[PDB]
Amino acid sequence: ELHRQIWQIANDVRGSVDGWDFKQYVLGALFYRFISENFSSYIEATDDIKDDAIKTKGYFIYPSQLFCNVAAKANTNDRLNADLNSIFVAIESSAYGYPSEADIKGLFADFDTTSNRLGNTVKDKNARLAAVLKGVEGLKLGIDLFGDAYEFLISNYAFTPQHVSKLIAQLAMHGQTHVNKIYDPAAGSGSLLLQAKKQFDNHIIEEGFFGQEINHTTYNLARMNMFLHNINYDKFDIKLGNTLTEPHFRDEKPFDAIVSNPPYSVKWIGSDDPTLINDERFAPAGVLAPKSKADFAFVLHALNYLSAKGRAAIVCFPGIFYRGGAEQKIRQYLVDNNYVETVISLAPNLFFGTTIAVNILVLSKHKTDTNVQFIDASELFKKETNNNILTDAHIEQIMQVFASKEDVAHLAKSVAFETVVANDYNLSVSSYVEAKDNREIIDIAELNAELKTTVSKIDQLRKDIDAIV
Amino acid sequence: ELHRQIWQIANDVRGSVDGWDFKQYVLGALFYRFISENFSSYIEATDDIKDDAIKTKGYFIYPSQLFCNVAAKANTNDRLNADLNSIFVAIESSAYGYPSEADIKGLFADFDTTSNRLGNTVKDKNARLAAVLKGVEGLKLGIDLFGDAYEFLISNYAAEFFTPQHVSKLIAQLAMHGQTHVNKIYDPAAGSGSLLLQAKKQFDNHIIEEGFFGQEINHTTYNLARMNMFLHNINYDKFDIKLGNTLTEPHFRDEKPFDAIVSNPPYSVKWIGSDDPTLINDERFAPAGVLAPKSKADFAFVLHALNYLSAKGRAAIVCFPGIFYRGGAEQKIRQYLVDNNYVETVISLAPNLFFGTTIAVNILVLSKHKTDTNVQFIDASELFKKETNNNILTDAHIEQIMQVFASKEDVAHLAKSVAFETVVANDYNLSVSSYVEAKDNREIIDIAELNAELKTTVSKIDQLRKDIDAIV
Amino acid sequence: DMQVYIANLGKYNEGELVGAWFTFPIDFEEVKEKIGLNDEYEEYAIHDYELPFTVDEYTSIGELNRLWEMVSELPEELQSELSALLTHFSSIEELSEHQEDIIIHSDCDDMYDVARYYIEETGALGEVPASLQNYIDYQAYGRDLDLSGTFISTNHGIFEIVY
Amino acid sequence: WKTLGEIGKWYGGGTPSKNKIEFWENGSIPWISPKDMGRTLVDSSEDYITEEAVLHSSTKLIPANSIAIVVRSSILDKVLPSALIKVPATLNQDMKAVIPHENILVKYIYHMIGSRGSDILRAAKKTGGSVASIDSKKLFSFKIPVPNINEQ
Repeated sequence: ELHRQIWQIANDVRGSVDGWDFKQYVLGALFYRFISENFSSYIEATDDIKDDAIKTKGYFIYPSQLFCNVAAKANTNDRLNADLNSIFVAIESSAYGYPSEADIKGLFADFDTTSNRLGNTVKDKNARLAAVLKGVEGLKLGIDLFGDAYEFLISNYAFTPQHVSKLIAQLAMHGQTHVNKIYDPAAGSGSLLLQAKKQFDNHIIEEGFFGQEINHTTYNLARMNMFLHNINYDKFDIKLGNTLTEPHFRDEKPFDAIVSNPPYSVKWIGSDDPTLINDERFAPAGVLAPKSKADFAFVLHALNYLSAKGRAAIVCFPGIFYRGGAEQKIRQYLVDNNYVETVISLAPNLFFGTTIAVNILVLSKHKTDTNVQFIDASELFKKETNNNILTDAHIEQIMQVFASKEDVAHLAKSVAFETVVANDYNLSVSSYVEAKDNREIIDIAELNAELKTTVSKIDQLRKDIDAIV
Repeated sequence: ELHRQIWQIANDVRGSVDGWDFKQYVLGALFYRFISENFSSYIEATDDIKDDAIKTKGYFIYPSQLFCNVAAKANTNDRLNADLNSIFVAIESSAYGYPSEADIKGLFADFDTTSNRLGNTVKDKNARLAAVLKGVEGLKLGIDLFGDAYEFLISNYAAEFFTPQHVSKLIAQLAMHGQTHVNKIYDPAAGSGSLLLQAKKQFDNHIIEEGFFGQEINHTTYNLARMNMFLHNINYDKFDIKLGNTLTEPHFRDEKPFDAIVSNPPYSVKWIGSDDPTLINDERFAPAGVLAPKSKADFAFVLHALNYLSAKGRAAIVCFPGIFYRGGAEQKIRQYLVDNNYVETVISLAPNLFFGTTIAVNILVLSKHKTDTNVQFIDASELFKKETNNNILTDAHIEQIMQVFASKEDVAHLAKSVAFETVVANDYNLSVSSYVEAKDNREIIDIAELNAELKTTVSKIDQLRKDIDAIV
Repeated sequence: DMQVYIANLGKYNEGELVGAWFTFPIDFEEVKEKIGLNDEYEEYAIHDYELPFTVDEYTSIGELNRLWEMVSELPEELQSELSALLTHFSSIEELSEHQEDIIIHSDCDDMYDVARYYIEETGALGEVPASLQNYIDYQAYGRDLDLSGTFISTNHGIFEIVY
Repeated sequence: WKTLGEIGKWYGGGTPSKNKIEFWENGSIPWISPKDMGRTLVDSSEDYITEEAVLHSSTKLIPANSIAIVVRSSILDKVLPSALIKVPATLNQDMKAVIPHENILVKYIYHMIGSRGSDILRAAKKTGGSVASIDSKKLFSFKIPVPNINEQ
């Protein structure tokens, strides 16, 4: 059962330290078991539950052409299980290095960098790895419900819950089967790009789900994240590092749909320590962003990499509010054309380790020609903890609002461009329609008034009788 | 104003990472800074900030006895911090061995567990040493608590025990009285013993006799607390701190039956018995009769505190207020403490007056210096329990608390001594007496009556004319 | 305080190096008698300055006195932290627009103190029960205000650029 | 349909230095705080800041017929506090003050604020989801019925 195996992970492997430290070891053993099962399944296309050391290079080049990981002859987890509980540790340290040799072609590697380790003594390390490999080995995993365990394990208590990601995907998708998708700037996890394949299992992949990300452990877990979902080798890769400093590919290409989840006010010192005034992505802004934010660098980066059907679904804290004349001319350059089209605000919290209401910007190089906001404060189904969830077809209600420019009361609507330039370029004061307004009738209140005054008066003269001194 | 500047430096050096590794930077740099002040000032008589092989370790063995090191003749804060792209890598874990081992004599091992030799990169590492220890090299005066930044680097999460100095001043001035004696001083279960710093560096020219044999669990906390006093000239030639757990290892058990001690017993001090070893039949829990349970073993510490005790010298401890007498599991314990006046006095405090408790505690002062009468000489407030920027020298109260603790000052809205048999007549008040007479008002029937009558008679015609105006 | 080494473009290689320091207000004829002339008028070679801000290499002296009058216009605690405040802004008339919009905190020294001030003494929520007295996450409150509000950490306090 | 604030030159306030001990303890000008607010007809506040504090407070001197208004810390959620301030008193930038001018009745202005409170909360409503709250802008920019001086 789904939650039963989730419960198995929630008890058995959770030992015996904080989960962020043994997380790497658990997911590495899980990933190794996955490659074991996948490679064993592939070589059957005749009873390799136990292998044979008959490695043919003219035949072993075909996984390197095809899956680009020849595991070994007989160094898989099914074959580790016999030699499980034996000397020694670093056979896995070898059996990381050997399948990661694989230079032919497009390595997508340097990758299993987890186990180092600590550990305090060598027999302790050996017993701990034996326990971890047995506990991963002692699971009931059938064959396709494998990434769901990764979805749960990454959803530890500590990350963008699945309905919000689904909302971003449906905002990214209508009327569209058009290579390519996707690019992601500052990808973080691939958990939001998971739903991209659930969309793209339907027709086909188009190009690689291109990301770039900063933190190297997050980079590795994201690469194995989109590896685990039966996603082909060829296209689907992430670049390491900042996108504000060195985005790549610059040349490749103007994109057609892009998503994001930028961090919270992470700083950057580049204005203008290099000539970022004279770049290709910050120059139509005219000014650069201050050091207390980064988000508009992402959005100008975004609209740089964008086609005629290019749309940009990005998220924000409300630091895009008005925030002054430079941020005005950001907003102005956005409303210079129909660059930004709709915005969507949500309600707090809906997010892990976070408070505030969030904002959803929709961008396109496509006519409207006005801003039609599509905003609620409730609902925003706030019953399951905490604003959770925007349920199935609750989001379809919001997408139906998004569909053709509707103007629903107690819900947002179109504004005039002349109104929003007459406004000082704000969000989302229009509309915010008037909840919980009540009034009553005179006669009930005044009859209650006069009767309670009569009760009060007879009680007052009775108190005067009770004034006994 | 100067500590505003030092405070801002303490804020800014926290960029960009926390003081777990900056522990090593601050302690090693400030340590050799103290060396280049003191030890090098011994060998000034005008030559070198840029110190060289002028130490003469054959004759400089005297600070290798007294300062307990010849630290670095050729590896100074100037002779290690210059450049980029040198050879070699490794200058911060292992092989400053001649100050770290330093067996001759009085060595006090795990003395230099911060930065000796290793080491990760070529001069990203050693130019990190160069640039960062040069930016710390010039952090001038702008010296008693010149590691106020270190009193804030250990207080980085503290903005669990990290020595609230007003409470520390309260214990040190409540170590008084009956104190010009020998020894000076003992401390069991010390932790960050800067309470010992304002207990003895304040009393330095007053009386200074013996070493401060604290005992804590966390080894890094142990070592930082050891060198903490030594940062600002509290000598660690022999005056030292022992490591371990205090009940499994109450060393020194032989030296001695102590006279004057203080402590702050923390939480996370519980332990399981009851007792499986011969602490079932030891010197202190067999007088207890019933023994310390798995959780409330705080009450063992006072049993430890009477184990190290004499009649003249008095002992100040504290406990979080889970002691009324805690039922029959601790009643006889309490009864043992009122078998005689083993406990002398108790004092209450105010929540918070700590770091986020927000509970009071109970100060228990123990001497076998009896009258005999039960003491409830407590005062919750005030004790202006806001912060440390009003009533900073005295609380307007430490002399008043001192006088109440001196001799039996029985002031109302404050509790006084009761009979020794009253605590066994009552069911061991700790502390319900006295809590005298807050917010008890009384007024005149006529004044409260006629004014209400007048304002009603205003209100009646207001109601009538309101009904007039309620017409459309 | 606020003095410039400005002479001269004649002998462009800082030949005819004259005119040591000029505190404000600064006159053409005062500096001209300080330096003479370079047989023509090519002077105020901006090369060095004790100023609390950033100035340009060819700024005219009337603009320099203009900048100084804007400095002297501002309060002295803001004159001490012009370097920090101008990071958010770009000019001084720009700063003179929102010079009313600065919240000064000598009382608050970190973000924690900002949270404790705006909660406790401001009374932004009213009830502080003793069961709830400790239980106000000043850290997360400061994180959320740091996300929303423009804050600047300085020496003399914390300056909040509220609009 | 007089647009807001146009009836009389309403004020902003001004924040002193609390470290000025001469300008914080002595004197008798009532220093008005939003915790002094929430009441009604507060001629004098609890705080008694200095009369010479106007050297280093940048406040506004008020007559005996002023009204007060807050822009922080409780509105964006509720109805705005208001009090009739009646002495020469001073106030910071945490809140503002209105004096009307001659086209009015200051009690009618006061209760025009309090009356339209359910909608003048909405008028310049969000202007930031912080402790920072309702601006001056659409607190200046709404048409209210203001009759002639015979009808207030």
